[PDB]
Amino acid sequence: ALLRQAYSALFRRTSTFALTVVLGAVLFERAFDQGADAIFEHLNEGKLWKHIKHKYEASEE
Amino acid sequence: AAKNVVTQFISSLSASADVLALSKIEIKLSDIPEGKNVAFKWRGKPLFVRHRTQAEINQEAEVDVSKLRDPQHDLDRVKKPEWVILVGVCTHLGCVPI
Amino acid sequence: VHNDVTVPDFSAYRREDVMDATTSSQTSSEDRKGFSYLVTATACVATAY
Amino acid sequence: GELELHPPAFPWSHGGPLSALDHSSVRRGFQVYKQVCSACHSMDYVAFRNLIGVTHTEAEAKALAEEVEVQDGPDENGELFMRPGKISDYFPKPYPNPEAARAANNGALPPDLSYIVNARHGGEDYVFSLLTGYCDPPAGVVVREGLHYNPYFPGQAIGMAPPIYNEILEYDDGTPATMSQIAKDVCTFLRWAAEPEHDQRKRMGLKMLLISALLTSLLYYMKRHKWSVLKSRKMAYRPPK
Amino acid sequence: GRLMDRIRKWYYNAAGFNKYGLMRDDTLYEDDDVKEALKRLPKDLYNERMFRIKRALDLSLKHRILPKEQWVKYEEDKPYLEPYLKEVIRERLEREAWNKK
Amino acid sequence: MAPNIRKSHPLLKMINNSLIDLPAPSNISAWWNFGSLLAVCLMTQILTGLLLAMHYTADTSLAFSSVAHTCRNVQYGWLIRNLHANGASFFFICIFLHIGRGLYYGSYLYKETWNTGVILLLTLMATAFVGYVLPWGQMSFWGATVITNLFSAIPYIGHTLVEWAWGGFSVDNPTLTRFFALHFLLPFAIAGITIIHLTFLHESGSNNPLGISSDSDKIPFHPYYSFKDILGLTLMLTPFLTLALFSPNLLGDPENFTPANPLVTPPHIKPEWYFLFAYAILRSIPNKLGGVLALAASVLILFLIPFLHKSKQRTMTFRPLSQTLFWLLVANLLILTWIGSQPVEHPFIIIGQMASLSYFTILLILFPTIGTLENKMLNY
Amino acid sequence: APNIRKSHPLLKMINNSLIDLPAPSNISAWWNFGSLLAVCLMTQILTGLLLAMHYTADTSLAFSSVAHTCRNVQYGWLIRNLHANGASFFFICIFLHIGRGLYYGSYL
Amino acid sequence: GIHFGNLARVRHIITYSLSPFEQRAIPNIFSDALPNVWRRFSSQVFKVAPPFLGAYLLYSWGTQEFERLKRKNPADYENDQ
Ligand code: HEC
Ligand code: HEM
Ligand code: HEM
Ligand code: HEM
Ligand code: HEM
Ligand SMILES: CC(/C=C/[C@@]1(C)[C@H](C)CCC(=O)[C@@H]1C)=C\Cc1c(O)c(Cl)c(C)c(C=O)c1O
Ligand SMILES: CC(/C=C/[C@@]1(C)[C@H](C)CCC(=O)[C@@H]1C)=C\Cc1c(O)c(Cl)c(C)c(C=O)c1O
Ligand SMILES: CC(/C=C/[C@@]1(C)[C@H](C)CCC(=O)[C@@H]1C)=C\Cc1c(O)c(Cl)c(C)c(C=O)c1O
Ligand SMILES: CCCCCCCCO[C@@H]1O[C@H](CO)[C@@H](O)[C@H](O)[C@H]1O
Ligand code: FES
Repeated sequence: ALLRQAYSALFRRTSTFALTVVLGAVLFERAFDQGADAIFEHLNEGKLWKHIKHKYEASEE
Repeated sequence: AAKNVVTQFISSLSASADVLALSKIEIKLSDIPEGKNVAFKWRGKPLFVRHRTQAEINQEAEVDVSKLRDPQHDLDRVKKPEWVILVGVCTHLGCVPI
Repeated sequence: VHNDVTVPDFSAYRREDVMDATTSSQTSSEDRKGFSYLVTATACVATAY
Repeated sequence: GELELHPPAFPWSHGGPLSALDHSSVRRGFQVYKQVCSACHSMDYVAFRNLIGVTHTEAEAKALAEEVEVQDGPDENGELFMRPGKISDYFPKPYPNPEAARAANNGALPPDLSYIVNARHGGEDYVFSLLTGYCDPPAGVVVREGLHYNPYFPGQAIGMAPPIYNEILEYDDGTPATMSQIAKDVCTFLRWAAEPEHDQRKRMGLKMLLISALLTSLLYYMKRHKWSVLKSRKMAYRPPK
Repeated sequence: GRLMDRIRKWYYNAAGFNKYGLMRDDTLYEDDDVKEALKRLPKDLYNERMFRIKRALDLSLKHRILPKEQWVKYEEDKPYLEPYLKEVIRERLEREAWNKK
Repeated sequence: MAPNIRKSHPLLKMINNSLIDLPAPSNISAWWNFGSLLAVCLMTQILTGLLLAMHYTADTSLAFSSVAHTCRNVQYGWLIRNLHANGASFFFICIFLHIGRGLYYGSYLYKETWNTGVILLLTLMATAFVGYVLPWGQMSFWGATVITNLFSAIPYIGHTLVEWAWGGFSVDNPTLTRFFALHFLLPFAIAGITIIHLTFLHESGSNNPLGISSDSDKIPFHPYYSFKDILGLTLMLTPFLTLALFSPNLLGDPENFTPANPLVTPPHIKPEWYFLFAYAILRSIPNKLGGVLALAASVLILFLIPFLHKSKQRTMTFRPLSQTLFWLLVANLLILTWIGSQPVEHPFIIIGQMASLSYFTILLILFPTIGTLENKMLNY
Repeated sequence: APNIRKSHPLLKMINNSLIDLPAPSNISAWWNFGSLLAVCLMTQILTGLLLAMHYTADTSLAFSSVAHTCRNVQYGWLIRNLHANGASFFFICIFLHIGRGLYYGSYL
Repeated sequence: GIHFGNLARVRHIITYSLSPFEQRAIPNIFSDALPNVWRRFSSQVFKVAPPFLGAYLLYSWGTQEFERLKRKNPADYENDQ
């Protein structure tokens, strides 16, 4: 039972609660960032400079 | 002492000494063709110089000088009936009449 | 007299786990709180971000 | 007297709340401005460095700026002197001051195009319709000499003769330079110019919705959670007898 | 002609304070006279008026009302404060006039 | 002595005695969340404001380009500029609902809390106005010209009062620098008075929807209303950000993208949306002084509300006639705003004078009348 | 009630912190710096604004704006002075205010 | 200062409440919540809506009528030569 496992280990002690929020926020960030950027770039295929880029970037001369 | 110190501070807002009190401006009546109005930068706010056609010079002189907010006849407002000169500033709250 | 006084029925509002008058509410506590505290822990994480 | 034709609504690739600008179309837009409009239109708030990573490579940008002569100084004898452009220079003003700009356009003042799409109702939809909308004046309408008829311009008499015509230039990327193809591109540019953030501003807007969604929820629960105590509350009036 | 009656009874149901179980008098805004009047209410009439109110507030926090059955009825509304208040306002006008003399 | 260090400490006893142990009616509706939102705006405005002030340059020959630079160059400057400008709008939206609530629920019976409120409103207005002038665009200028010109309607000391205002004999640099000074300053005076607003409040306590004493049922501000306000925050914040991030200029006039021209007044010159309704009234009275007076009164009339209360009940919850009149009034303002955004031509001109006449009657004559009437229908 | 000096939420403050305030009957002149310090603050702030209304925060214009503020702004020169010297008298005063505290153990 | 203890005089009122951890956050969403959301909507929509719907018309009218006055009336140039 995670709810109990979590409560007992993370949420009970107001000090471990904080460590969870920090440790969590860190993970949440790194992932939420990729995901969104990934969703955004996909929604705009071939329009961003990230895409066009290869045509002039060390390709000529 | 008080009155005097306020006197000073309060006039610290008035116009400085560098703010002028300048001259005039010449304009060739050959740049302003008949049937047109033109704007010249002058003494801060706009300045109009209008070459009126007689098609207009009639309307302006044919009106109830008694039914005017400010009663004046087109004749004693301008000298040459073809050239009306005025300060382009609405008398209400200062915008420039189109 | 205070003998005729009784606590009305909160079944209309009780959580599923503490609805039965004959089961130790104590077993499901750890969860009931873990869930509510998890919502708060997240809000904190979402805001922290 | 106070009649006007309003432009329609074209489906720009960057119209969507989540749609970025087509950086390919902006690179072209730039070319159009650089080889056609920059002849009378200034773009004081954009600079060669701004093109870097958006539409051009650092090499390109730098060379693009060295193609221009820039006044600098003073030197050791307090003398001004020409020099080649640096990526840190702003796009070149085609006239030293409005007075002279009018002086070579029949007294007409070609506005700086930096913030244009936001200074005119219709934005790119307007600018476009106006570029492609030149035509003959209808029965009864006489256009003053030196002016041109455009129904899309307020007053219908515009001081800019139609700037673009088929093949007037050549997109070095191999895109058929038809007239609307150009207009369409240069307008896409005038947007990027009036607000470079555009793309990032929308990527953020995305992140904002997700977190906003998630968070409003979490807190709605927490608010209900606490309040329950009061929501379920029951009271009775038992006066003594 | 039962017009005024017809109207009053209409306005009464229109107001809707009865949906909370409040008497027309439980809604009076507490200015100076009303405050005095209330202090002159007999213990029980005051304790009932209190519950009615504490109950209406609880309804309002919950965003509910009483089940149609329990709604006060235009003719069963006891104007429990009306007579006290009128005396308070009459005692007051006397003072006011007497101090100008 | 005092056991906890929450009730004794000369400071925490304040954070605690005015937002944590504060007695709040248990039934205040969402219409009471605007107080905090207004408060939050103030802090957000002030913050984003400073950030901007650190890149602005109060000088005609440099104002416009400084703001432009602030956006195109300053990291995240563009975002800060947006937030500051759109906060100004959400600030006004919030303040308008904050007021309506007061009006509809007779909170104005709390005279001092109310009067300081009105003072707040006027101050926020003056602030938002001069802010709007700093970027020195076309509206910026012509706005500066018309509003300072308003004193010109005051006989004698009038034409002079305009001289200070400008610092010269026509809007120019001095006006722009003493405006930046003024803008920088006022917000704080706002924050200051806000403290008093809230202090007078505290003497009595909050009002509540039914308008009957809630002493029989108070609750600690925290966690009841602190949580409720956090939520109320994340709600206003969503469209504020949806707006500022997805459609930046939706709410704002575009004339301000054109550097001020002392010689040309744009033909489509309107004020920022939140002032339209007044602009509408000003354009009604076809006389210099009348229009000015009507304008002044269009806001100053708020000071009279407390005195035009005839109902024997406090709120409109149980007053169906006042309600209709109240909502008829709202739609009434909603119209003036539309009118303010249209040219001075028929049918507008006539519709205009109407809505204005309508505005002042619903407030000075109707309300107090229907109020008395209602008292009789209850048999009072 | 009774007096409107002790009840009013505001005047009860002007009165309760500077008019009915309990003061030792033997405080010396070394106690007058509190108010002088206060007075400075208001004077500094006031003269400051007056100046901010003519200053221009920009390298290519800061120096000449102050210079203009003096030579052109009516009484600008006086205001500039007062502001600059107030900065000094403010420090003088704050220094004596501190010593006093040190010498009389007010730091307790 | 402190207002918890002075407020008012109350007698004979019992109130029972349950911890938040024993009950549901948003209970009876269907049987209770929505029914009242509707209950409320109904009672109020006729005091509010009317005047808005009213101003709406006046908006649509004055708008379309300002447009009509832009168009030309043939009867002006049906005599011209
Ligand atoms: C010969 C100089 C010249 C060239 C080349 C030119 N324009 Fe212009 N443009 C003008 C003039 C002159 C005006 C001013 C018209 C007026 O106000 O009478 C103008 C105005 C404009 C306006 C709208 C002004 C308004 O008031 O709405 C836009 C938009 C514009 N030009 C875009 C362009 C674009 C895009 C191109 C390049 C594809 C271009 N112009 C090339 C001269 C030119
Ligand atoms: C800087 C502007 C303002 C801020 C930040 C502000 C803040 C507050 C706060 C936080 C509250 C308490 C919570 C609430 O009931 O909303 C409040 C209450 C109140 N404010 Fe304001 N206010 C502002 C402007 C005004 C204005 C313009 C008015 C008057 C037209 C006003 C009238 C009131 C009144 C009457 C109360 C008591 C509300 C009640 O009956 O519960 N306020 N204000
Ligand atoms: C009462 C809170 C505030 C309000 C209502 C407010 C409002 C405004 C408005 C309406 C503008 C014009 C925005 C635009 O459309 O460009 C503005 C701009 C500005 N404000 Fe404020 N402001 C507030 C506080 C502050 C403060 C205290 C500062 C700085 C400490 C500040 C500094 C500025 C600056 C520098 C600008 C001009 C440049 C720009 O527009 O980005 N503001 N303000
Ligand atoms: C903005 C700066 C300051 C202002 C305007 C200010 C003002 C005041 C005022 C008005 C008083 C009451 C009258 C008096 O006894 O002088 C006071 C008292 C006092 N101040 Fe300051 N003060 C300032 C800075 C300081 C500093 C820098 C210190 C500490 C290093 C200090 C220490 C004290 C103490 C200890 C008292 C109690 C004096 C006593 O024992 O009677 N003050 N201050
Ligand atoms: C804590 C009180 C204040 C102190 C200690 C103070 C001190 C100073 C100092 C040392 C200078 C340089 C003076 C010089 O030219 O030698 C100065 C200048 C200036 N201060 Fe302040 N100031 C205060 C408040 C203010 C405020 C709040 C404003 C305006 C609202 C202001 C505006 C200025 C300006 C514009 C200058 C620069 C131009 C000049 O020197 O005249 N000051 N201030
Ligand atoms: C400004 C504010 C709350 C602000 C914050 C900042 C808290 C201090 C901490 C958590 C938050 O984020 C709130 C928005 C509340 C204003 C405020 C008041 O002053 C008072 Cl007297 C009352 C009765 C209410 C009732 O709702 C209120 O909202
Ligand atoms: C709405 C209004 C004035 C409002 C004030 C003057 C209140 C009457 C008092 C408190 C204030 O400070 C407001 C700014 C004036 C109308 C008004 C404007 O606002 C603006 Cl920006 C402009 C450009 C015009 C042009 O004609 C205008 O007529
Ligand atoms: C700042 C000030 C007084 C200021 C003025 C401004 C009065 C408000 C009105 C008349 C004046 O001119 C004073 C200088 C007093 C400071 C001040 C204090 O705060 C306190 Cl707690 C004490 C005990 C003293 C004792 O002497 C004191 O002087
Ligand atoms: C309450 C709503 C909060 C929304 C938080 C979203 C944080 C914005 O995130 C931003 O995204 C950009 C592009 O992905 C990055 O370049 C920025 O560095 C990053 O801060
Ligand atoms: S009509 Fe008001 S300034 Fe001209």
